[PDB]
Amino acid sequence: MDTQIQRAYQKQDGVFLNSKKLLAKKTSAGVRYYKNIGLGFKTPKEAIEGTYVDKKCPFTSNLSIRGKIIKGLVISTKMNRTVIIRRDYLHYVRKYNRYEKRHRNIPVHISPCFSVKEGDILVAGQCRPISKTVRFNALQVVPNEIIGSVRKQFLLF
Amino acid sequence: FKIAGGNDKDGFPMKQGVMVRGRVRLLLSEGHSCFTSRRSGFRKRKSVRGCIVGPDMRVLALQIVKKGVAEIDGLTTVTLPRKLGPKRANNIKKLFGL
Amino acid sequence: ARGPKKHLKRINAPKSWMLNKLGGIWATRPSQGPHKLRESLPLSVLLKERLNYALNGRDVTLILNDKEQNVFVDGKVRRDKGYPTGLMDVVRIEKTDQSFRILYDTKGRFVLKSLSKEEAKYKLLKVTAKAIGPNQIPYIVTHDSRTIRFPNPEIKIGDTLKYDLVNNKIENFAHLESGNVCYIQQGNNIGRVGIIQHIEKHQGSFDICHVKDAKGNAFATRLGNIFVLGQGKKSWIELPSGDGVRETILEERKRKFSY
Amino acid sequence: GISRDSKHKRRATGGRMPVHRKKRAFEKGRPISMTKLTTQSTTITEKRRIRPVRVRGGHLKFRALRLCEGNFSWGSENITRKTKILDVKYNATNNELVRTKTLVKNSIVEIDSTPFREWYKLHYGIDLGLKKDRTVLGNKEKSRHVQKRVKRTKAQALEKNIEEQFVSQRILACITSRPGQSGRADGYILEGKELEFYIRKLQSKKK
RNA sequence: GCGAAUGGCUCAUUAAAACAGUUAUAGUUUAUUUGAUAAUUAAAGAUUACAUGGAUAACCGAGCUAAUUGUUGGGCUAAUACAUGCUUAAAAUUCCGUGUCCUGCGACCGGAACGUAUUUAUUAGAUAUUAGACCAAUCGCAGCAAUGUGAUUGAGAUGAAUCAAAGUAACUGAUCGGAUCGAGGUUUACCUCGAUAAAUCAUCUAAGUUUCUGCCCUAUCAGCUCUCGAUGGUAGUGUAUUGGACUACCAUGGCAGUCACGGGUAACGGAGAAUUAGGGUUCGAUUCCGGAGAAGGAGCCUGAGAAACGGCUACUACAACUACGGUUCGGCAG
Ligand SMILES: [Mg+2]
Ligand SMILES: [Mg+2]
Ligand SMILES: [Mg+2]
Ligand SMILES: [Mg+2]
Ligand SMILES: [Mg+2]
Ligand SMILES: [Mg+2]
Ligand SMILES: [Mg+2]
Ligand SMILES: [Mg+2]
Ligand SMILES: [Mg+2]
Ligand SMILES: [Mg+2]
Ligand SMILES: [Mg+2]
Ligand SMILES: [Mg+2]
Ligand SMILES: [Mg+2]
Ligand SMILES: [Mg+2]
Ligand SMILES: [Mg+2]
Repeated sequence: MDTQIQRAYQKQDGVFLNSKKLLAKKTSAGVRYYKNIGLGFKTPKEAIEGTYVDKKCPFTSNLSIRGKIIKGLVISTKMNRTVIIRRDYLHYVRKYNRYEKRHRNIPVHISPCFSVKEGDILVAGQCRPISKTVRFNALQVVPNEIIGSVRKQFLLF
Repeated sequence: FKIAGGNDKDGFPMKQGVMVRGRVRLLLSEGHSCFTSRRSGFRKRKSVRGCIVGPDMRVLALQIVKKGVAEIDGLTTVTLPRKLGPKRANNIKKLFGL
Repeated sequence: ARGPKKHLKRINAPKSWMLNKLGGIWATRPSQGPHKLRESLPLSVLLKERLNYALNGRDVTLILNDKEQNVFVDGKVRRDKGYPTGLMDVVRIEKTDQSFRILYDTKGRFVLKSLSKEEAKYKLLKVTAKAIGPNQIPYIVTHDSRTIRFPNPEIKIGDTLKYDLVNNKIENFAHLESGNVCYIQQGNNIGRVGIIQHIEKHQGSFDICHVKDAKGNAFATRLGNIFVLGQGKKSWIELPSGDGVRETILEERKRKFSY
Repeated sequence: GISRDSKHKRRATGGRMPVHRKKRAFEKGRPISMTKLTTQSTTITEKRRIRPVRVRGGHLKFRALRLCEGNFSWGSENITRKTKILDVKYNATNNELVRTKTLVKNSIVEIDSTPFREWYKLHYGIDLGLKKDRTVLGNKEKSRHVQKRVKRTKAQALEKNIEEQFVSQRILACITSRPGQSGRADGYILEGKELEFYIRKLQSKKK
């Protein structure tokens, strides 16, 4: 009644079981879409016993992950199940023979399963284009503490 | 007679359908008259003479349906020996019986 | 771009063809076939510049168009100026009963190996993919773009088969595993032949492999570039330029002019 | 040339974005194809109309413009018969699509219980017509009629909502097919989770 | 019937855009090629398959205009054009008949459906990483039952699938399942090697779109994008497919001194070019590659393929003919 309607006008799964399950009145009916992107990645416990209907998830959908895999710090928590990760790298300068600092910002999609927080390191995978920016989904989240400015924070992670 | 076709004082033919006593300009696609192909979609803004007959018409062709008692030389005097006899197996027999 | 390319430039045509730089401006562009553009040798190249049976361009035009049929590729007739003869193929010159192996040098140039009516029978096939299709049936596919029906089941995807062309029959295969012999179809290391050491898969999208050989050199290349020339040390075909092993520019000198 | 190139946009940082390429043909964008219903031929004679469009590869893609009959499946039972759709209600996407009884892939509609009624009857011995005459079996109970029982006893507890539906003649179901893409209109019969829910949208919608 | 969407010229546009080096396509289309695959022609209809049907160029003949690879109009016959179409496997599976026997929706009997593809719904595909045990019930292997037995044969592919292959239900029927063509043989019953049409899977070829990283001056450019998309979520459209690419509803984000946004560039980017102790400085219109364009700009036919442009439509500015009615296969950055 909550996870289902909640504003939006319906939220099923990829494997349209449900209502039909009432046919198997004895074993386990409460099926949800289960998956495992593999690639050396554990599938979130929370992902399984959730009521969430996120088609853009890498464990609850026919969303693949291929090639490019990222690790970066998180900037913002706003946006619906989407986050911006900031990567901090050095650039070399041919002439002066030294480096300068630089940061690329990245649009990342977050399946409800893992719980966000601002200023923590995150691991993204290469998933098909989900929107103008998005092209990365979160696969493994590590909580971390930064006392204040996320901008000030710059780590060659 | 049957009004077979039209030609203007400027070589402009008629187009059954375009019912307008005058010349209109259209884009022709294959399947049209007064329009030749050459690479599908040769669509062309060709101008043609209406379907309605007018004094502006120079030449009108006619098709003789039922001739009367009268006799015209150029018409009844003819006996054309159409040259091409049947060539498809079925068309052949259709003419000789079999 | 306008549509699909359709020509090829002297300058741009692969160094594997040992081509004439001054030559002209173009070069017979391989026809879409069994082997990829870069990995192939169009007949015109094969006879004119290679064998030298042909010469001028029209020379070919005769040979492949002449109602006699002078060229055979894997037991079949071919009449296309640029049929892409690829790796591990067998080409027969009718009018002389010549039989050749389409194999790369040790320096990476397409070489023509002369075979005896014996090897001319079998051809080595590498396994592309393996899956079951229509009405419960198993299918295997070879680099040579061969599609196989009901193949022996003990065959993993990255295998190498021996093919009896005469009977379009298979016999003695051999997967790639620690301890075999191999030929590398392309790479900074092509034309080499050694013993597989071990295959470290990295799944992230690209597995690698190591190798040893005669002078026990250490070789490194991606799996896709490994072709199993044989099982357990014994190679299956005669190799060009002696054994599939290249020399230091230093070893070449000492062998030739003995420095 | 209604294109869909992402060039006429503004990169992340909303700054306008350059162009050197005229609209290129592979960015094709075909004219939308609203899809209505003939469950009201009050004007509309030609029941269903589908026009085929020449697509890329060289294939054809049939486009549904006007319809009246689609195919639907009862999840639970695994039955599927072609039926006449009735009126469209609640389109979610927008209420205007309902106002024009347009057919979106996921538009919830009504159907004729006839085929399902006909079937539920033959396989269980239960017509579903007004409750009282409930069952209709055979005179003798020795032979194969012993199965309509076995099935009927399968506590065919078809939700109190599924039951009411039949008798009313109307049946709730959502669609699962792009009319503008394949020309057809196929849907599943509404049940449990969504049924209860979509109905609510309807109860509260009118009240 | 194919080709004409290769090439050839040019750089005006164009500073994360294009490009390059990289990566993805589990988000897609690809005529021609190479390998393979098809026992069932759907219903109603209709019915010849030793094989069907109708029409038209070329041609014959009449004609128009001052005019062009303009075209009217009458008569004649062929196709791989067009149009229409014949083709018995068994078993299995599913369902039906108040059919026998028996109770297992079990067995025998009889009837019906049954290729492929299309469109949905659903069942199962046993992440062969992952050992086993006891009582009950079902299940399947012997099975009249008794009592058992056994849990085994199994598992194509990937890092991973709502993959491959498959069962049931029905939908469309505009998917396919050859009414075609040679030559060489040979006392028969025919035989041998080919052409070509065309479906699906591969394959080759190429193309879309895509990950990451990198560009010259400049703040006498500091806040930018957001009335309609600016950032994300929802549902749909639409496409070859992904996507705010477009619609609707909802949230308010997205970028920035680690220089956003804006402006200049006699700026198309590379490969490279000139001088060079080392480090640098300055160029790259210009044979390779990729991009863009064809007078400016938009629109489109056709096709496997282009917004093509040595194809078409309209506008702006033009070029050629005119009997001033009208016409042009009018675009040399070949
Ligand atoms: Mg510090
Ligand atoms: Mg022609
Ligand atoms: Mg060719
Ligand atoms: Mg991969
Ligand atoms: Mg096709
Ligand atoms: Mg970029
Ligand atoms: Mg005629
Ligand atoms: Mg039977
Ligand atoms: Mg003969
Ligand atoms: Mg969507
Ligand atoms: Mg600028
Ligand atoms: Mg420059
Ligand atoms: Mg160029
Ligand atoms: Mg490119
Ligand atoms: Mg000139």
